[PDB]
Amino acid sequence: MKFKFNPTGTIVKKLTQYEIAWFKNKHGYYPWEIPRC
Repeated sequence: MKFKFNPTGTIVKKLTQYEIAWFKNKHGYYPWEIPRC
């Protein structure tokens, strides 16, 4: 699912708030402003 009006829009956004952490430990970013090696 990938809608903006649907109700899942909020949930998917919240559930991700915790998933992003996993990636945050790999780099510590979120947006496209991620560095490189």
